[PDB]
Amino acid sequence: QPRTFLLKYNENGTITDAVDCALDPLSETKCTLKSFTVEKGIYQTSNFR
Amino acid sequence: SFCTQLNRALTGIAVEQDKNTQEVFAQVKQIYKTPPIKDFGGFNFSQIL
Repeated sequence: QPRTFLLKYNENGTITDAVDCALDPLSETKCTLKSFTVEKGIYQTSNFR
Repeated sequence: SFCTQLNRALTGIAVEQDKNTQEVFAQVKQIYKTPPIKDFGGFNFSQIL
C-alpha cells in the first residue's frame, strides 16, 4: 500500500530500521521530527481529517 | 520542510503566550485571601478586592 516510511540507512547504504508513519502518533512524530528518538514533550504531527 | 516550519513557529508562539501570562501573574505561587476583618484606618478596600 502506498504508505510513508522513515528509513534510517547505515554506511553501506542498507536500511537498518524503518518507521511506518501511519500506525500510531509516536511513529508520525518520529516521521515528523525525522528522528527515531522521541523525548519527553508534546507534539503536533498531524491533525486528523 | 517549509510548511512544517511554519506550523512549528505557530506552536512556538502558542507556548510563548502562556509563559508570558505565567511570568506576570504566577511569579508568586502562593494564593492569598482578602482581609476577613475590614479595618484599613480611613481606607476602604472593597473596590479593588
